[PDB]
Amino acid sequence: HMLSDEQMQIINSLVEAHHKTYDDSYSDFVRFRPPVRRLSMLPHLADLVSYSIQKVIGFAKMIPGFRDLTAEDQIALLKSSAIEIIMLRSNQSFSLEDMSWSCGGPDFKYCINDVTKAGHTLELLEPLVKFQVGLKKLKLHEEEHVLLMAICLLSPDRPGVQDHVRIEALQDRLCDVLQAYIRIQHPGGRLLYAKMIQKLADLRSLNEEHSKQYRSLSFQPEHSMQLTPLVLEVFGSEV
Amino acid sequence: HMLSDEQMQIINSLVEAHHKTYDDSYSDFVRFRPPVRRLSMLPHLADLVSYSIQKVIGFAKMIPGFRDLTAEDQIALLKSSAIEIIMLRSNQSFSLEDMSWSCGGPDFKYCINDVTKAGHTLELLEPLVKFQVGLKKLKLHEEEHVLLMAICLLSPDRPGVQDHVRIEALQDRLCDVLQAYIRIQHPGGRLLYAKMIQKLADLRSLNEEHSKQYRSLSFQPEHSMQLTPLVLEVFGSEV
Amino acid sequence: RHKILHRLLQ
Amino acid sequence: RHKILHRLLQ
Ligand SMILES: [C][C]([C][C][C][C+2]1234B567B89%10B%11%12%13B85%14B%1158B%12%11%15B%139%12B%1061B%12%112[C+]5%153B%14874)[C]1[C][C][C]2/C(=[C]/[C]=C3/[C][C]([O])[C][C]([O])C3=[C])[C][C][C][C@]12[C]
Ligand SMILES: [C][C]([C][C][C][C+2]1234B567B89%10B%11%12%13B85%14B%1158B%12%11%15B%139%12B%1061B%12%112[C+]5%153B%14874)[C]1[C][C][C]2/C(=[C]/[C]=C3/[C][C]([O])[C][C]([O])C3=[C])[C][C][C][C@]12[C]
Repeated sequence: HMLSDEQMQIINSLVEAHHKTYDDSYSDFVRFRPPVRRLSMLPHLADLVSYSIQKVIGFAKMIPGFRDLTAEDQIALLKSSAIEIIMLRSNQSFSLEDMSWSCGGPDFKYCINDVTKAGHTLELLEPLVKFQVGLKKLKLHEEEHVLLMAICLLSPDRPGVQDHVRIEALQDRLCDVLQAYIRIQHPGGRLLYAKMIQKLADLRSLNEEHSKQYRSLSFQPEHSMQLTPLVLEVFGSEV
Repeated sequence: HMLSDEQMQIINSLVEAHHKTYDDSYSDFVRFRPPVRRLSMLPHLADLVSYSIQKVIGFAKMIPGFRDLTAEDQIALLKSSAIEIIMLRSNQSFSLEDMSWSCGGPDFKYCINDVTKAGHTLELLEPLVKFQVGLKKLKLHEEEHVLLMAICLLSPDRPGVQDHVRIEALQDRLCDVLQAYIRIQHPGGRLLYAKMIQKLADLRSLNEEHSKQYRSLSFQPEHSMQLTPLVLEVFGSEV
Repeated sequence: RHKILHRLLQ
Repeated sequence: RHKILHRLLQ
């Protein structure tokens, strides 16, 4: 058995969308407020996350069907999944060798301790790193990684979504494309689809914790003033 | 004739307030988004101006009597005079030799062309530089420069001020301190006080132009997203 | 409001 | 609102 031309088109469009929104040279990192290793890493991490939100918007806009949704559903999907898409996409810079995210030089090498310097606790950081390890160990094909981000983004079970039927139909088409890809293109991937669905569940707990910790930081005007307008709009509750 | 101990105290407090809020090493400049020489200088200039607003708040809080005003009057004074205080204080880095603002290396050397790269036009830039030249040529004593910033900040003729009587009384005390200082401490300064009052008038036209140009930039969400929360709050009209 | 989001979504 | 200003003015 094989995939249809429609399924092939979806994969090509998603891989193309990712290549357009993910820069392997990390050359834009020099434009952020520099990393400083109280809450010394906050300016750099805020600019890194703000930059990554723009990329996620860019990728989302190229997901087939996403642009056809109302502006409000697109916002609802983006607002609640952006941190999850960032966590998923960050896996491409994550290394099992040093348990850190390496984006070129040691300048842009992020460890747990650095994230602690933006105000985060081990309550988020330890499960984040365990998630990164587990996902890296899945050794996902670029096609799978890209399908997983798009599946995550198109979850109809998010607060504020209106056209739940349309979104769930878009996500299902993507899950079928994923199941068929693993089966046809991934040897030894018999248990893979299920493992990927579990990673999406893990992401909900990470999102939950991140939201709590962001709420705590953002409440203090001395730290909130260090954020960017886009971060305030996306992670903010003013929906 | 001489100054009273009260007048001496006011000058010492103002000079001390300025030394505490103005860093001659410009060492904090490396923490801003770097200068890029469309609208390439916007991130750096936004961070420079955001940093300078914090300094102006800091200086204002140490102006005798300012802290006794209501929070609302302090906001009204700060919101409409901050750009003028920035223009006045910038004169300390302005050089007649190169007609630019030199803050250490060529990294932090700002010319008219660089400000053009944050979206400004010659309508603001040419009168700004002419103001900088004229003010530098006044060869103000540190005591005079500091008195001029405090006089500017305590102008009761600003939109949104409530306790106009109190503010005008604070500013008058400062103008008397200034007039007496020039007379007693500045040789050849017979025409100086009047020249300084004219510079405050010049600042109103610069403020007027800056407000127009800021309104134009801030209306576009692609540039407004590059601003900092403090800049949006201070230069914004949401009073 | 979502001024930035709307604009980025074009 | 002036959340940042108020806080900076202490
Ligand atoms: C908890 C963190 C989230 C902080 C949100 C925050 B921090 B603070 B404040 B600051 B502002 B507010 B608070 B927290 B909340 C918002 B920022 C993590 C999440 C993914 C991590 C990461 C990703 C690396 C990359 C590199 C590369 O693969 C591209 C990819 O897209 C990507 C982002 C390394 C560092 C730490 C992270 C950003
Ligand atoms: C028109 C400009 C105002 C832009 C406001 C803007 B630009 B754009 B956007 B960007 B964001 B929004 B728009 B415009 B409006 C806000 B920024 C000028 C005003 C003073 C200039 C200056 C000062 C130098 C110093 C150095 C040193 O003496 C310390 C002193 O305090 C100081 C600031 C050199 C560069 C250009 C300036 C900042």
